[PDB]
Amino acid sequence: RGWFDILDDWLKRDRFVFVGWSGILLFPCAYLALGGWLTGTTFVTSWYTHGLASSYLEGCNFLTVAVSTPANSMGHSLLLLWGPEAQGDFTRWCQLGGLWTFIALHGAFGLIGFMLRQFEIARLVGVRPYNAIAFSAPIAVFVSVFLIYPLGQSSWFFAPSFGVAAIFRFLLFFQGFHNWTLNPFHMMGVAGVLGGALLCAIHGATVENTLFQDGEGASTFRAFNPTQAEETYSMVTANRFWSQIFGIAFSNKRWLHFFMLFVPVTGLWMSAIGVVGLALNLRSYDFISQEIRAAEDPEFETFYTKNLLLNEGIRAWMAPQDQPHENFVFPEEVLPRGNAL
Amino acid sequence: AELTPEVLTVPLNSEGKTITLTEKQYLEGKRLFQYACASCHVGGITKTNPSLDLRTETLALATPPRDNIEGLVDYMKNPTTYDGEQEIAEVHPSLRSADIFPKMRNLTEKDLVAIAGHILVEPKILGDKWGGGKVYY
Amino acid sequence: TTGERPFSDIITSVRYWVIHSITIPALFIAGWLFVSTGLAYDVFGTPRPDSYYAQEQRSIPLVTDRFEAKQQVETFLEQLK
Amino acid sequence: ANLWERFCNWVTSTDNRLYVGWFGVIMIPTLLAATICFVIAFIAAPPVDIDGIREPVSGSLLYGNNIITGAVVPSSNAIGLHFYPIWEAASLDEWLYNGGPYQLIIFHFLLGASCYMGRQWELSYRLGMRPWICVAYSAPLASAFAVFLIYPIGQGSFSDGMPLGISGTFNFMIVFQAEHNILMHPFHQLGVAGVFGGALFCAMHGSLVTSSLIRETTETESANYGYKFGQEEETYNIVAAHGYFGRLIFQYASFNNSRSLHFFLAAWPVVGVWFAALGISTMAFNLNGFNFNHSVIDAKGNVINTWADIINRANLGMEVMHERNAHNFPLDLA
Amino acid sequence: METLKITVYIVVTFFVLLFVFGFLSGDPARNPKRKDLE
Amino acid sequence: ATNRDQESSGFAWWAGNARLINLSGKLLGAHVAHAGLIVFWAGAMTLFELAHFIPEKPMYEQGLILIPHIATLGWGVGPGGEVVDTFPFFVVGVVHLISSAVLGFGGVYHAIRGPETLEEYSSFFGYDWKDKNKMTTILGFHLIVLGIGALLLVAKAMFFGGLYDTWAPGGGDVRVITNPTLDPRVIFGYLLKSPFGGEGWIVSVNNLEDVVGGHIWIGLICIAGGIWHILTTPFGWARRAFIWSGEAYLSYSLGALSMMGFIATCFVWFNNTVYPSEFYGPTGPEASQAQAMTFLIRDQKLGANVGSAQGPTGLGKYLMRSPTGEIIFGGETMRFWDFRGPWLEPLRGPNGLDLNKIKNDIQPWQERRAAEYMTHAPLGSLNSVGGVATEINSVNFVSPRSWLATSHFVLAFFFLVGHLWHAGRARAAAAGFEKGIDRESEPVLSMPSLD
Ligand code: CLA
Ligand code: CLA
Ligand code: CLA
Ligand code: CLA
Ligand code: CLA
Ligand code: CLA
Ligand SMILES: CC1=C(/C=C/C(C)=C/C=C/C(C)=C/C=C/C=C(C)/C=C/C=C(C)/C=C/C2=C(C)CCCC2(C)C)C(C)(C)CCC1
Ligand SMILES: CC1=C(/C=C/C(C)=C/C=C/C(C)=C/C=C/C=C(C)/C=C/C=C(C)/C=C/C2=C(C)CCCC2(C)C)C(C)(C)CCC1
Ligand SMILES: CC1=C(/C=C/C(C)=C/C=C/C(C)=C/C=C/C=C(C)/C=C/C=C(C)/C=C/C2=C(C)CCCC2(C)C)C(C)(C)CCC1
Ligand SMILES: CCCCCCCCCCCCO[C@@H]1O[C@H](CO)[C@@H](O[C@H]2O[C@H](CO)[C@@H](O)[C@H](O)[C@H]2O)[C@H](O)[C@H]1O
Ligand SMILES: [Ca+2]
Ligand SMILES: [Cl-]
Ligand SMILES: [Cl-]
Ligand SMILES: [Cl-]
Ligand SMILES: [Fe+2]
Repeated sequence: RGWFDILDDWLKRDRFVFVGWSGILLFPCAYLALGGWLTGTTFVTSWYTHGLASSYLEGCNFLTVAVSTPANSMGHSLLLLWGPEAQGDFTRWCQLGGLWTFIALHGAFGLIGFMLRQFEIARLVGVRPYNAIAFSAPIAVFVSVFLIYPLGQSSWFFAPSFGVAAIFRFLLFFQGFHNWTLNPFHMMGVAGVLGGALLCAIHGATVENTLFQDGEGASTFRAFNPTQAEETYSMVTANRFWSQIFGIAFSNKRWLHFFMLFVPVTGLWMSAIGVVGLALNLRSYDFISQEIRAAEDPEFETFYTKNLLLNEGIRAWMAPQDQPHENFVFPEEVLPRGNAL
Repeated sequence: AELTPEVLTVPLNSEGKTITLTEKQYLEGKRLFQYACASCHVGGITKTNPSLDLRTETLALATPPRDNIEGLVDYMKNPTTYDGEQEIAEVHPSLRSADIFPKMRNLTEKDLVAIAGHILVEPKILGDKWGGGKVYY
Repeated sequence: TTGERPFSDIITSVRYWVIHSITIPALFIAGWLFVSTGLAYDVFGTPRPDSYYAQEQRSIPLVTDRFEAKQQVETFLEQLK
Repeated sequence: ANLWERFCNWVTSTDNRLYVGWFGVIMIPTLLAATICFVIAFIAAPPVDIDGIREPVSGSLLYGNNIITGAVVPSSNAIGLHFYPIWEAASLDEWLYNGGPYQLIIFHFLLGASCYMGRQWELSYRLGMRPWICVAYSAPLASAFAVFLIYPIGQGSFSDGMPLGISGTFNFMIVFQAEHNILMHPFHQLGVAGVFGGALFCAMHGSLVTSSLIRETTETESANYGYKFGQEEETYNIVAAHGYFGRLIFQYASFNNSRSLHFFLAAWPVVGVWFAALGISTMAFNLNGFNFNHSVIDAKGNVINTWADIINRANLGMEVMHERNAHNFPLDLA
Repeated sequence: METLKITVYIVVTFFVLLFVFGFLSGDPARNPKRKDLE
Repeated sequence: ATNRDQESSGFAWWAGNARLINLSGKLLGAHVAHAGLIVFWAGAMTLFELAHFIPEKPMYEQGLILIPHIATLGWGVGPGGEVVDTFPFFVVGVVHLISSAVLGFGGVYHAIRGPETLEEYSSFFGYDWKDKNKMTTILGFHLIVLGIGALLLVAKAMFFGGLYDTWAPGGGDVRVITNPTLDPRVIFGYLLKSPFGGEGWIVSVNNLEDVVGGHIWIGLICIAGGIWHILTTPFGWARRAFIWSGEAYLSYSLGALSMMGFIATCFVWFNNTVYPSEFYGPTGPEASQAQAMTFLIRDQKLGANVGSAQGPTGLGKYLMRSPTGEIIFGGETMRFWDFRGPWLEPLRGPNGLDLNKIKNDIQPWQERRAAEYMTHAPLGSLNSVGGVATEINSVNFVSPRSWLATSHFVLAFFFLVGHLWHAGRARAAAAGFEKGIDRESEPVLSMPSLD
């Protein structure tokens, strides 16, 4: 019972907001990431890094504000406030995009903090740490998309900017330049997210519609006691229903809930692997057989070649404004266009 | 950058005389242009015939010249084909065809001047965006 | 419960509102003035509507040098005369 | 009992391995027809003139496609919304050139899936269950309707319905973004909240229940064996689970009521996806995403781009390139 | 084609009639609990 | 406070109106007060539109959806749909607004002052949901009311000014209908048309004679049906087919309204007869067609032979054949060749678009109309920026057809969902397991295993 243990005592008190040892990492970093995003989106421009307005102060709305990435010329600079670029100047630092690295880095350590929180509380309460384990998927996604992906590319500039419309742009960029929808890792991601959503929906609805009548009320929520021992719905009836409707059905509850962990978590991990590939332009962009055929045979058309024409449009029409450091000037006559449009 | 008196100074006629529009006149011009013209001429193009735009160079090579206030006011009264050869009031909004183009009915001489001024000033602000079409969005 | 006073109690108490009917409007007004005085522009280096371009300029002041970026932005700002 | 009575008793019998029912009476042949036509077409259909400009697109495996590129191709623009069954064609060869398989498949399937929903109601009724699983199913169903029926109605042609294939789907999505800016549409954004949120909540529920499983097994066996089918006792400690989650955030952000919790799990993704469906279904009549193109302007009047304008540039690339020989006039009006 | 059309028309009518007459055949009563729902 | 908490009623606050199911007086109150809400919005919205209304601007440039409805009935407009007098709009608005005060009065009274149940007060006004007789009688009354309404439309059309006829010879104008279509072959003929392209079911009604005659028929059918339902009680097969309870009836009507909503969505999207384009703006088909017409005209003025111009694909650049041979506008608008409109029909001959007529007979008013409709296509953003998604801000416009179609699809969908909800619930409640499964009597436990 020395100072370390007294401190431990205090950190682990059962208060409205649990603190813990992990709270020392988590709360300042989460607070700085949130506050940094709100500060940036409220007051801070993107004129000198992107040639964009990005704040409420400049006239943007909720959908168009962002804390934007730094200029491409910053490369992968940590862009510390006291670093060789800003040199201690807070204003210049804002103008150079310091808030982007501020938010991403404090954010990353905040996510570490939060997962540590999940472990810490699970250990204190006596449960298995499967919540934290599940949280590894958010981590994989954040680290692959916001850190590894730009690190593979020329600079932080091509990371996603923190904003609604900015993220939408990130998506369209990935379609145009990476053909990301063609990527089997993205596809596994989609299957995990949509499958997760499906499981959420179907499990909730099934439990709600195989409830035992445990009260007299027509509003049936009150007919449950948290301390009760009995299942509140019929697993046997659920099983027969889905067996006769869909052919197969869960019969093991433990398996059901593990599966609910497994599907979305795995999906997100796969999507992460794909983005790690896109960090190097290691894309699933093309099918070589497709291209050999199409190149030789001008009547051969599939939705794959159709989509590449779309991608070509995206790149040519978006690059000059989306990549201002390149100083692209694409004369009218070279822009790809179909008839009339 | 500001919307200065210099930006708002445009050719009144063909003989080198200019006129300086107020900011109120500029706002009136944008409003009236949106009111009566933008359905076809949004951004300085022409949706029902993209071959003719509202660029100042284009209006200058028109017959009679349309790159000044008097030209544009006259056009809004008695519009012609680009070579001046046909009067096209019957298919293009004008005071002369206010009966079949009813949004033209409440437009005053003052209004026509404001619209004209908008057509002349806006390219001074937007450059190639004006009359540029989607390439320049 | 974890020992703190219920929020229901606090926000429906008279004292709470004696305090916060002062403190909340004060903060709100402070933020307001932070904008209206124009201090926000100067703290965060955000362009006013007339400071994105010089009068006849149409080239974005993009930062192109990592280590002399600060001096670049400063030169850009001077260019607005 | 007479023959019809016996037959009714069988159809609605609770003891069939797969429930039939009256909705099933329509569901089974229509789903079978849609399935058979879909498989045959996907393997062996010749190229289809989707955009009605005599520019046939190859969808089947035998004609140069793999699993990722292949598709049953939407019917010809020349057909528009006309009903094009097999007996309207002069021949199967014409039928195939004009994308007849697509109409046969999507109509049989839309009917069959509707009857699937109904059938979910029916079996719930026969088993003495509560009725609303079918309401949850209505969300994916509504979406299917949105992309196979409603969007074609609004745009005037089944040629703009979503293609039955993976790459075809991506094609649909990109053209949709070009013309409706769906990303900037709040109903699509709610749909994303719906499936991202559904995924989150799936992982969360799965992991909280898994985290609070009551010890019933040894370390050398699967913990799943600690649950037995039909046991009356719950298999996890929800008080412990709630203690955990409530401490993770704060107490009153957490559910102590399993019914309330599961109702949440059903409601969030179902409502979100309802809005996704309605988003597609209303962009069907060209009420599009927010347009903030050139919304910010400086004191002189120079355009100051935002991220929305960059989005606009990408959309422009999509727009100008899509269906490159199909437009002769400057506005793509449908 | 005319034979195919007639065939499909007959088939569809057959199943539709099955659906309708089926649901007319005392369906509320086909549940586990209260059967007297007339 | 009878039945006003979960304990006594069984229903939580968020399902509170379920507490009204067997309280006929209070339920009456809720219904009348709601009717007042509807009438209130009609009147208030009308006055709002009228205050915001510039007569020399098209209605569809001004975000109007009610004034167009009034104008279609022939009130306030002259040739071409030009507003010649706004006063009738003012009247419709004011009188609805005043009426809503009456309805709200009655509703508030019955809801929180009057007899909570009506059965002990009045055998005429009281009712039991299970009383099939009384139910069909109330149904009957209301059917008589509906029929009377349809006949009001007939009377407007035939004896009190007529209707706005976009198809009127010499140009759209208000016209008195003197020879409504009575022939049942035609009237129900509409009902037996396919809903697919070039057919369009009842949505395809394209002349006012058919509309008026249709409402004559519907009015007689509703009045006769109403009397029928007053004087009879449900037959046995009906008794055995339906669930007889408040929630069940609600579910039936929800299904009906969902259907009606979808139908109206299509009506306002395609039909330009009872939704005149003069007031509602061009349909999507209409505007696409109009673009083709516009550039045919431009190019032909420049000296182009539009009949022989071969487009890039090999199909006519301006003109091509439909799959059955009719001459139609080329380009993507080939999908819209079933379109028919007063400005295009003079160019149409027995085999479709007529090349001679196209070369020699196109009038300036046709060019104008094509240009107008082409440049007011029903495309626009949620913040009402007109045009395709890539268009720049400038034009404040979303077509009333878009607003109406989208709104009513959303409402029809959610009303379908409500029908599933309340139908399923009504089944479960009537059978008696709406609150869950009886643990001691779990049906599945008494069934043989599937395997
Ligand atoms: C535990 C919470 C926490 C964590 C993990 C971080 C982490 C970070 N901060 Mg943040 N920050 C925090 C809280 C935290 N911060 C708080 C509470 C504030 C308000 C004051 C800030 C305000 C802030 C600003 C303004 C900035 C950061 C930045 C950073 C990043 C660079 C930090 C660095 O290089 O430190 C270096 C120092 C250490 C790693 C300390 C270790 C010291 C060792 C262990 C002991 C030896 C010390 C020795 C005796 C001293 C001798 C000195 C002598 C040589 C003169 C890093 C991601 C920068 C950034 O994000 O740029 C984009 C940045 O500009 N932080
Ligand atoms: C169209 C909307 C609508 C209408 C017409 C009703 C009507 C009704 N509700 Mg329902 N309700 C609604 C929406 C509506 N509700 C919504 C959205 C919810 C969720 C919040 C509920 C949740 C709910 C619950 C939980 C309960 C009801 C109950 C009732 C009934 C009794 C009300 C009462 O006694 O309170 C008394 C209220 C007051 C004394 C306050 C004043 C109320 C009046 C009506 C305001 C009048 C304002 C108006 C402008 C005055 C115009 C005057 C002018 C014409 C001269 C009544 C028939 C109760 C019931 O069923 O009882 C059996 C009940 O327990 N409602
Ligand atoms: C004529 C149409 C109609 C009528 C009379 C009823 C009547 C009833 N419904 Mg049903 N229902 C309907 C249509 C209808 N419903 C539709 C279209 C749906 C699909 C969503 C439903 C889905 C539904 C469910 C899931 C449930 C009911 C229930 C009920 C009962 C209780 C209602 C209540 O008190 O809610 C109180 C009202 C509220 C709590 C307000 C809800 C707030 C809405 C969702 C906001 C909508 C947004 C608004 C339109 C726009 C934004 C405005 C905002 C910015 C201010 C009552 C018998 C309950 C029941 O089963 O009882 C047996 C029940 O659980 N209904
Ligand atoms: C049939 C319904 C309907 C339709 C088609 C319209 C259409 C229109 N209105 Mg009107 N109006 C309506 C009802 C309707 N309104 C109602 C109920 C009110 C009272 C609120 C008004 C009061 C009103 C005013 C004061 C004005 C208009 C205006 C307009 C025009 C511009 C619309 C706009 O920009 O919306 C913007 C779009 C939105 C705000 C989006 C709404 C999205 C909703 C909330 C989604 C809800 C979904 C569902 C209901 C929720 C269910 C929940 C689920 C869980 C079950 C347009 C023609 C304007 C005009 O131009 O006048 C000439 C105008 O100034 N309207
Ligand atoms: C619309 C549905 C409706 C229904 C079914 C009822 C039914 C009832 N009302 Mg209520 N009430 C209503 C609407 C309704 N009212 C409205 C709109 C108001 C505001 C005026 C009221 C204000 C009101 C009061 C103050 C009282 C009642 C009372 C009653 C009860 C006695 C009725 C009677 O004997 O009158 C006898 C019938 C007549 C004298 C014939 C009426 C002639 C009508 C009005 C001519 C117009 C007919 C035409 C179809 C109207 C179309 C309107 C439409 C376009 C909206 C009965 C249960 C009484 C009660 O509950 O006592 C305990 C009572 O004191 N009502
Ligand atoms: C609000 C309108 C309304 C409502 C809710 C009712 C309700 C009822 N009617 Mg009534 N009826 C009405 C108006 C209405 N009626 C009118 C206007 C008339 C004059 C034409 C009648 C003449 C009438 C007679 C002669 C009889 C009824 C009967 C009934 C009862 C059973 C009917 C039934 O089983 O329907 C369900 C419908 C069917 C079973 C029809 C066959 C099913 C097919 C598949 C329907 C397919 C329709 C299709 C989807 C529609 C698309 C468009 C179509 C044109 C192609 C029920 C209480 C019966 C009764 O019991 O009387 C006491 C009865 O014998 N009604
Ligand atoms: C960055 C940085 C920092 C930090 C700062 C901070 C920490 C800040 C914070 C800040 C904050 C903390 C802010 C906040 C804000 C907030 C807001 C701005 C809000 C708004 C809201 C709203 C708007 C709402 C809305 C809504 C929703 C959401 C839903 C419901 C409905 C409604 C609509 C209402 C420092 C100094 C360290 C250093 C340098 C850098
Ligand atoms: C039951 C209930 C409820 C509901 C209620 C309601 C719904 C009511 C309604 C009510 C109503 C529905 C009301 C109305 C009213 C109206 C009025 C009161 C009006 C008046 C008018 C006037 C006064 C006019 C004027 C004028 C003229 C004459 C001329 C022109 C101009 C002007 C406009 C100025 C709730 C939910 C709350 C809950 C509880 C229960
Ligand atoms: C006005 C007009 C018109 C006319 C119209 C009409 C004449 C109509 C009629 C209509 C009708 C005449 C309708 C009907 C309907 C019906 C329905 C809608 C039905 C339903 C049914 C149900 C829903 C049933 C169900 C079921 C089954 C199926 C089985 C058993 C069980 C139960 C019963 C549940 C026209 C177009 C000329 C022109 C325009 C104007
Ligand atoms: C295409 C549109 C067709 C529209 C048809 C409209 C018909 C309207 C009148 C329908 C008559 C209903 O007649 C219906 O059929 C047979 C008659 O032997 C009965 O037959 C049924 O009776 C009992 C009812 O519990 C069932 O358990 C049993 O399986 C079956 O024999 C139904 O109980 C009866 O209600
Ligand atoms: Ca009766
Ligand atoms: Cl040019
Ligand atoms: Cl394409
Ligand atoms: Cl075209
Ligand atoms: Fe669960």
